[PDB]
Amino acid sequence: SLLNVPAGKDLPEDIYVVIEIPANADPIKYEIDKESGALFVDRFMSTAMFYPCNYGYINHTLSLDGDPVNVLVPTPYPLQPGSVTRCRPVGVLKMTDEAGEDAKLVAVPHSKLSKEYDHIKDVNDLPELLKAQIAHFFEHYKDLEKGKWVKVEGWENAEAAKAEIVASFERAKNK
Amino acid sequence: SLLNVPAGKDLPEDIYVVIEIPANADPIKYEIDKESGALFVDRFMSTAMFYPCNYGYINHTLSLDGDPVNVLVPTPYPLQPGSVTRCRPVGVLKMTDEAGEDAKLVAVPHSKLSKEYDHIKDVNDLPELLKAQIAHFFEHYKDLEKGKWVKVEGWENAEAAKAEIVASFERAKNK
Amino acid sequence: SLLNVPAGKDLPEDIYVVIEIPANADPIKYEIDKESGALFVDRFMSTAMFYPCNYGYINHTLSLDGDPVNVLVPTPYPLQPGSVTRCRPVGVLKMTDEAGEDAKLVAVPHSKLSKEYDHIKDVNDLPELLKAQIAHFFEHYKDLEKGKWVKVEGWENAEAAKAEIVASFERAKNK
Amino acid sequence: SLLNVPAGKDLPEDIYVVIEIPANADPIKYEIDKESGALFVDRFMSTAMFYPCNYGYINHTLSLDGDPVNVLVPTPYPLQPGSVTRCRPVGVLKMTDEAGEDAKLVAVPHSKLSKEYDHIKDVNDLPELLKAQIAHFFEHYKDLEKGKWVKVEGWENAEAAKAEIVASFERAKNK
Amino acid sequence: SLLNVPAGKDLPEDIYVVIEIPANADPIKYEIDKESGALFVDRFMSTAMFYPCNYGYINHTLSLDGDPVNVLVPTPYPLQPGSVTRCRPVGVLKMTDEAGEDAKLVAVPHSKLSKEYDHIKDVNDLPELLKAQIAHFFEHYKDLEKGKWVKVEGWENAEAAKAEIVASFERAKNK
Amino acid sequence: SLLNVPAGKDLPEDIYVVIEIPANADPIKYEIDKESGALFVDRFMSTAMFYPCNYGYINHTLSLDGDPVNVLVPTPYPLQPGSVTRCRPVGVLKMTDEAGEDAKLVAVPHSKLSKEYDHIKDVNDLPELLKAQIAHFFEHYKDLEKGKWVKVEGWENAEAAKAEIVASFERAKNK
Repeated sequence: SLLNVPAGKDLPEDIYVVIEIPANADPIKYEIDKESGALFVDRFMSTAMFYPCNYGYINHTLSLDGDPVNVLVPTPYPLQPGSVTRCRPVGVLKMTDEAGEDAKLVAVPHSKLSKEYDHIKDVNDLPELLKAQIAHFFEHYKDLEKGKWVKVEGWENAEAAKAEIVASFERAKNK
Repeated sequence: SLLNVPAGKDLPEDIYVVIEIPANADPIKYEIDKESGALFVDRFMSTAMFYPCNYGYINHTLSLDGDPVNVLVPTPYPLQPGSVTRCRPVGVLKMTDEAGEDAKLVAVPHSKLSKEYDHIKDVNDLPELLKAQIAHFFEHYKDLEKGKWVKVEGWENAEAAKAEIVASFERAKNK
Repeated sequence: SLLNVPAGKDLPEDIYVVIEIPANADPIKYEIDKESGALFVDRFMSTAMFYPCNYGYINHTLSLDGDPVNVLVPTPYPLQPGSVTRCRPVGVLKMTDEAGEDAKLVAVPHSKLSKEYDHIKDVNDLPELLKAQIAHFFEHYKDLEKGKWVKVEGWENAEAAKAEIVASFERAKNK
Repeated sequence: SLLNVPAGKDLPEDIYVVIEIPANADPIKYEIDKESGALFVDRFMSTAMFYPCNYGYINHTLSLDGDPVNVLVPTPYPLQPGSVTRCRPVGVLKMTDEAGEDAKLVAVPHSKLSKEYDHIKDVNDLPELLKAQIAHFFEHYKDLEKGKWVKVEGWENAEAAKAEIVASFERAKNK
Repeated sequence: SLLNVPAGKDLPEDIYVVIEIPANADPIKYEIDKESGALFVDRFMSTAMFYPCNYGYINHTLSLDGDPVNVLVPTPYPLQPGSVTRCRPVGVLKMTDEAGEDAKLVAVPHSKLSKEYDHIKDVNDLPELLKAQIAHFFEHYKDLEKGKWVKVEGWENAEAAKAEIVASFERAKNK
Repeated sequence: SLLNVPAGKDLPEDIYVVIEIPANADPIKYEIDKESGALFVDRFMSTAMFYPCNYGYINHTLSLDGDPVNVLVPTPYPLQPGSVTRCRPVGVLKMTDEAGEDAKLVAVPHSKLSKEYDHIKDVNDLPELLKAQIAHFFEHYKDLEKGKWVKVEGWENAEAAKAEIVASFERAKNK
């Protein structure tokens, strides 16, 4: 029951990300349906691009855009869809699309799971190649879709990311 | 909760297919257990064949054969097991086995998901190679199983497929 | 709902194993969270090893170590995570770690699913190469993890395995 | 070896394409070394894109960019690197990169290999999606490479492609 | 290159098999070009079947079908195309196709490579499943190919296989 | 062919590595046959381990173990067997096996191929995890092979690696 997974052990620095799409996956956009807790296909992108890292959501959050908060999680190996990963937020990729807000958080595995990300404390600590690859992916994977687009704005720090988690958690908690 | 996924947005022309087996999967027959909503292994086929396309079921349907209605869904890339795909029915592959009825519906992704199947309105619009590959797969994947077989009868149109969806939906709705 | 899957059709000789990790998977240790029925990432191992066979648990069991009873299931092809496989227990791999008991049961697909394991009645019937590969995997996959280790003790017969299933089933049934 | 392979059975209508990169390969750009007849790694691209179809060359040809003529070949399943495919040229994607000419022809498997492309006689017969995908891939796969770029001029017909095969074949012979 | 490889260390008991197609490969039939020593795509099969084991040839041999002797080789993991495996012939699958003779020998890896097949001394020692799978694959992989067919006469012993290796080896030498 | 490839552009700082085994490959140990220039299967390991990175050799070299110098090369994506990668040697893993010398150098892709390793100038610059993973893999992949063993003496610097490239290059020339 994905629907009974906690938002985190100690929000907002210690969170749980439920994986929707694994790293290196084909360009099929999936989305969690909170009514059923089932993953629905959104769209089969026409571009020849693959997901640069894992993509999931924080359960029990309500982003202003209506969906839970989405998170990009880089890992040693691709994660199983539906698995829950303990992470630590490090930044946010600010973007917009024809529909409005589309920011995505970036988080790294918690030290209990792996020791290789212990030194990534903020968005500026992530490899420059990884950040460029992620931003490029989002800017272009919808290129061949008519009436759809994505404008990538920039990166924001961990503090920005944490503000968003606590705000979205409360936005569903008290509502 | 696969069990809370609707049968469709607008039956029978607009349905939801819950994927059980992805396209190109190894010859392991899986089946949904409606008691638990969990996928159980049915049999490991001994033939060297792979699934020609995705295989799923329409939730909230009761085929006369006892199970939900099964659907074959061809896609640009293989779908994740347990994901829900919005489709449009285009035909049916009539078959029987030692146990009785074994017809399988064929449906294509809804236009909202992809624009490449918009021109496939009926079973006769599907590529002739695809239809031959699907029929051949079902006729032969159980070849090396003792006391089991499949006799493929032929293809029926979208109207036949739609009659089956509404009949099976009601057969579980009012029962 | 993995949580509603029966422990077995006829315990302890006829059981159901819910798959957590498929055969040949990368070294990411997953674990079932019985609160949510969701799979959580435990650890990303640093070794260059892969799972020699499928790894799952028997639902409705309570091993003394706190978790459900874990089972290793060898199959013709890798199983889908979350799928339920009907098996017959044939032995147990006795092991310990820094945390205590860590025995893992070994079971083969039930004859209804496949006929290739019908002649494996006990732990001594399994291929000698398979047993060595499994024991070696467990002895070494945690090698590069600080403060963690596994000491593989030896193999025990089907009778030992069956005693453990009935004991663990009752340990959760009457508690 | 791969240097004893003809440019074709009957240039320019009947050609042989030696595969260098399989369809769906990761973004590692390879280049044939004319002297060794060995495949050299040229560059690891930083974008998250995969090769939209098989990429190869016509042996015994020398295009303006100094390498043999390169050909993109669509197939049902990805081809093995180094295998030779009998094809029919159907068009060319005109482009220039930071170094000069960079045209890629497009050829389909010969009818003896598969009837599936028998109808593709010219550039306008190819699927619009595939053409969009190929152009988009070449337009952007080098986006994150400093100093590297690709200007896409557009598609040209079978006749333009056949003229390049003839000119390039003679350019390698009359040398 | 691959043309400087011996037919074997000690024909016909000790042979070398150059791999053309890996175990589990898609249904693309390849054929070695004797003059180039290059692998040519021969046909894309339309059936949904995969190669049951590694498929190769004995260099410096010429069977009746005009190609070198072909050998099927079972292994723990699929082999790389072009690699040379030291084997022991254990049998032959007698067949004829639309063109004439079409026998395939079966060889197991030599004891220096793996002890796992040391007990397989003859055709009757091979697993019944594997033999069933191989025959079924050759009986049906060309089912959807117009004008193409395969008549399977049956299995023959190691002696029959060794006689073909000797005759084919001499047929290429005394030419 | 692969025998017409230079040992390097400027030994020992600028070398070419011909790939034999891709990163993440199954435990099948291959060995280059100097006379054929063909890859021979040497042994199927029984341990459940995968190659931690690409494994190759420097053409026109002859190390003490009788084979050309072997090199481990880390890359963003696994390389194709037989492709040639321009590298920079950065260290050597000193080891001995049951037969004698068994050192493996470590080289990183040249800056023309990727900027990603430009900072790796010496052995101590490589990630500690990767080095741990490589040593652990060589220490244990032959554990289940009777009579086979590997003693790992430790890492050595770029200078030690360059001295071996020079000595091995001359040992093959002055022969």
